[PDB]
Parts: sequence; C-alpha cells; structure tokens
Amino acid sequence: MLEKVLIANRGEIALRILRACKELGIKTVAVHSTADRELMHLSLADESVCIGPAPATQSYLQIPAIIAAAEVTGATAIHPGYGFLAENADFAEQIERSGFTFVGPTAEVIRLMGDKVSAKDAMKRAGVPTVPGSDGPLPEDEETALAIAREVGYPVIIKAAGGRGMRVVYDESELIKSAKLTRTEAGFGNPMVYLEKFLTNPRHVEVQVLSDGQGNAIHLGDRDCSLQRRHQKVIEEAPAPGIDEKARQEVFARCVQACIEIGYRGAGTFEFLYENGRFYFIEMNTRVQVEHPVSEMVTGVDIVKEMLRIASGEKLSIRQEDVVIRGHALECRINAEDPKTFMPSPGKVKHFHAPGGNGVRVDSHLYSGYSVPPNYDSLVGKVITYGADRDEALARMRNALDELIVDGIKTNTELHKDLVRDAAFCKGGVNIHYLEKKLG
Repeated sequence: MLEKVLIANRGEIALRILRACKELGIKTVAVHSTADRELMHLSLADESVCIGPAPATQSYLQIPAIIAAAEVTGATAIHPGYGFLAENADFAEQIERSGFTFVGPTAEVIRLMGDKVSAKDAMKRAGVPTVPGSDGPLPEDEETALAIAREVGYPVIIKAAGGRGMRVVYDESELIKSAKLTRTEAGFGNPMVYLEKFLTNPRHVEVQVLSDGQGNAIHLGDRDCSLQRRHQKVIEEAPAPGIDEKARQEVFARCVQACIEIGYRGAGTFEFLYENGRFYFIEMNTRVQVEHPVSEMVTGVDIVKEMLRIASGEKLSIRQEDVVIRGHALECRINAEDPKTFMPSPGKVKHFHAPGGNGVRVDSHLYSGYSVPPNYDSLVGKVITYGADRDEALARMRNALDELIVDGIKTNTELHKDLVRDAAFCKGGVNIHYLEKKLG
C-alpha cells in the first residue's frame, strides 16, 4: 500500500482524499496557501506545508512548490483531486520523471484525451461517435453537402468558424441556399462553415470507469448532470433515469474497451450528450469528478479508495459482475454564492449544521467559525442522498436541505429547495437547457 500521499488540492476534495487515505492506513501530507490556513483537513493531516500566497497561480498551480513539498516530506504519491493540476500533463510528467507515483493516468494519456482531435479518434476506434456533423468543414460542392446532411439527419445547424452567425436548416431543400448565406456572413472574416446535428432533448449523461493499467477496467454505471448553469453542474444523479437499456449496455462496453485501448489507469469519466436513445461523446475527464459520490452510493464502491489501490500497484479487486446498480442517489452542490444573482459570498460561517439520518451523506469542509476565502471557487459542501428509488432520494433531499444551516454567508440552498420541489425535475429527464430557461 502507498506509504505517503501528498494531497495536491484544497477544500472538500482534499478532505475526501484524506479520509480515503486514513481508511487505507496511508500517511498524508496536506499543502495549502496562506489564505487556506483554516481548512478543516489540515489539522487532520499527518503533515501540512504552506506552499505559497493566496493566488492559485502562486501556490496550488506551482509545480516546483508541490514537488519540493513532496521531496521534503518523503511522499511517495501525489493525488491531484479535481481541477488545479489534475489534468496538467506537464505535472504528471514531472512526477513520472522524479520517480513519484501519480494517483491518476500517465501524462501521455492525459494529452491524448485533452486534445479534441486525438480524443475523438480514440473513441472512434472504440466504436463511439461524436455529435454527428460535417467532419470538419462543410464543402461547397452541393451533392457532397446534401449527402452529409442526410446522414446527419434534419434539422441541422450551420455554424461559422467563430451562438453567432448561426442558422437552422429544417429541410434539405433549403440547405445549399442557407450554407451559402452563412459563408457570406463572414466577413468574423473567415468564410468557413460546418454542420452539426440539432439535438431536441440533449441530456448530459456520463459513464464512470476504473481501470488498473494492467488490462482490467470496469464501469460504475452512469450519472445525469443535466441541471447546469453556464455549464456549471448544480445537481447530479445516478443512475441516469429513463435511458434505453440496450444503448446503455453498449456504451458501457465501449467505454471499458476504450480504457484498455488507450492504456487508461485510475478513475475517469466519459461525458456524453444523450439524445433520445443515442450517446454522443463530448470528452473524457482523466481524473476523479466532483459528483463521484452518487455513483459510490448506488454501487457500494469507494472510488477514491480504488484509485489509491490502483496507484499502489494492485489490480482490481472488483469484477464487472460484482457491480450492481441498486437504488438512486442525488447530490446538491452547496455553493457560497447568492441563490439568485450567483455572486460569490466569501465570509465567516457563524454556524454550520449538517443534515443527518438514513440515506443522508455530507461531504463538506465547512465548520462553525470557518471563513470562506474570496480567492477560490464557491463549492463549500455536497449533500448526497440515497434511496430505494428516485422519489425516495428526492424526499430525503427535501429533508436534508430543511436541516442545512450555513449562517453568515449566502448560499444556493434556496435554489436547491426549489429544484427538488420543481414539477418538471421531479418527473425527471429535463435536458441541458432546462435550468437557464427556467431562471431566465
């Protein structure tokens, strides 16, 4: 088992990793900025190093600082969490070159899946397509343009190389004339246009995987993260409800195959747009995600603990047949921001009370007397509920939100209270446009 892990992150995810480490008997090193001296996980850590001043560019993103801290402390592995350096290939690469273990995949794989073109090609080999369109620019030759559009299937969208100069074509009789016109409207200066399928009910559905880098990979089911504001996730659930079971099993199998083909090691997520029966690939997150807990609840697998086991050189443990999705889970991201204007709300928490009881889990670094600093993102806690079915998860989230007190700062709790009583959301299957249209 890994001797000593340096937690190259902050906030709730730092505490999450720390907990996984203690369960496995792994010694911990926390790193923090001067603005983060009050972080809950610091005094639970075996060692703590102040690596720089408040700004993330001068502390948490400083590769030399993190590596110096690892060397001073004798850390044998680094867990980057999510954000910061987690998908920075230069960092993984330095860790490799220095002889440390990275709790995550290789730099090479991070680069592969961090570039749109090479990521697309890797998924194509595994049998998974992207959102249908012209690949890439739509030609001026009429019959080639019409042939591409027909395969894509109407309606189609015609986009400029630059939500601007954008045009929907409903029927193929109007295609040439409309493409023609979208090119003329540039001079943006560039007269390149491409074609993209119009999706009517696009849902964000993503597949969780674990892969040991020794030829084994499994899925831990999927999640729906369609409630988004400015592409920031708000509520997540697992499994994604109302998904065509055949299409799901096919995409699970293809995701597992992809892992094996690209040589993936660690926890990762394949993000898709799901459109009435079909999965279209968007990107792979080559790291753990914020919303991992909902998959933990419905599978009974501890994702962070498995990452650590894999990083220490073990094969999975879990066969696919041992993975059964049971019940339903929900997560609400509690952000220190205005619930209506979404302005961050740094400040002192005079009183923090967490929800409790059956099927209620809380992942948060909040405590009474803690000051949320202005410098970093707004995520302060995650309330996660688990039930026998979606309705029970929702009911438990209603109870949980009623008990949550974060006094002294503004949070998005009221928005959550509205969402778990919202008719469309309670019926289920809302798409990625829902929250922004409803908010205005």
